[PDB]
Amino acid sequence: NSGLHIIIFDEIDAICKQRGSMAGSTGVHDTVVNQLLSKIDGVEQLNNILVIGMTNRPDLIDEALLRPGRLEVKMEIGLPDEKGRLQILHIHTARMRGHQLLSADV
Amino acid sequence: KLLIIGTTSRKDVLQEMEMLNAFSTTIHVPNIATGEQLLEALELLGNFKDKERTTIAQQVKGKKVWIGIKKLLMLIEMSLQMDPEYRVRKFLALLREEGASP
Amino acid sequence: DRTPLVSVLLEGPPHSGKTALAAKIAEESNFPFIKICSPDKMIGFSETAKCQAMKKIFDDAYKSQLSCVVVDDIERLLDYVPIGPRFSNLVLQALLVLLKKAPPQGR
Ligand SMILES: Nc1ncnc2c1ncn2[C@@H]1O[C@H](COP(=O)(O)OP(=O)(O)OP(=O)(O)O)[C@@H](O)[C@H]1O
Repeated sequence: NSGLHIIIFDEIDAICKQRGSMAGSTGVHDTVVNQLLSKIDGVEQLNNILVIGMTNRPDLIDEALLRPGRLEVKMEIGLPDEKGRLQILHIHTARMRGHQLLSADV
Repeated sequence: KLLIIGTTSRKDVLQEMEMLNAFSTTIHVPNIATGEQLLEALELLGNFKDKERTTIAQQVKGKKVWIGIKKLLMLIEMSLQMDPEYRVRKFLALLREEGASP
Repeated sequence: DRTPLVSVLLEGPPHSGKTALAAKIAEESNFPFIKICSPDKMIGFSETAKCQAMKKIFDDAYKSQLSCVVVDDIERLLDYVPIGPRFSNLVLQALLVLLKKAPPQGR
């Protein structure tokens, strides 16, 4: 009956060792990367967690982390477009409108 | 979509390295090679006088002209630093020194 | 039954479409295990990385009952260049030993 705990990582590629193909040498002993993986599965069966990962280089993610029962959903967040830019400016500029501080000219 | 633009000065070596076969098109950029062209370029830049231009045209009518715009600018700079009397003579002298013949 | 391994090398002048025909032949096999080791997916690597990648691909291929592996553009793969010549003897020695190794019994 426990609630839900969410842990957000970032640039998870940093905890990867499969990025040394192009003279990266950015992989420390796989031990460290094994441990984290065996915290999303193992003999223990945690049932009240949700892990959201974020990255910028999708090509250097260790492959053992993209299988069923593990992080198993990919999605892309592309650049904004005209309508998105309009809406975002409108959002960011609500204050001056709320106080008339913005010029009517703009 | 995508587009790629390349540039080089030694095409033969690239041809030998079987790299040209990768590209899809070629373009040429020739050097100035005629006297009238040189006079037109000088006119467009506008740095030489009327009698000066006439003397230059008289002396350069031989048609043995072959230079690169860049080096033309550098020679013009070098020449302009003399006194007004010897500018044209010195410039013609340097021009003559660089007597290339492709 | 007495020839568990087979090989074939396709060739032709540039831009004749060897890759497409190879892909079509591979696709029309109905085999359960297919792969294509293409150079593009190794840009900027070091010969050791190439060797390890090929090792892994073939190791995985060993685990099935039928398979098909299409190593495309062998020329570029072996870092060639006319002048010299130059290349990486390691990769050559690798592929040459690998193209003759039979899989475990019954595959
Ligand atoms: N019947 C066909 N036979 C061969 N190629 C075909 C045929 N029909 C269409 N094509 C097209 O021909 C092209 C062949 O490209 P492919 O990369 O296979 O050539 P390639 O010689 O291997 O290239 P490269 O020399 O750069 O490696 C593709 O666009 C393919 O779709």
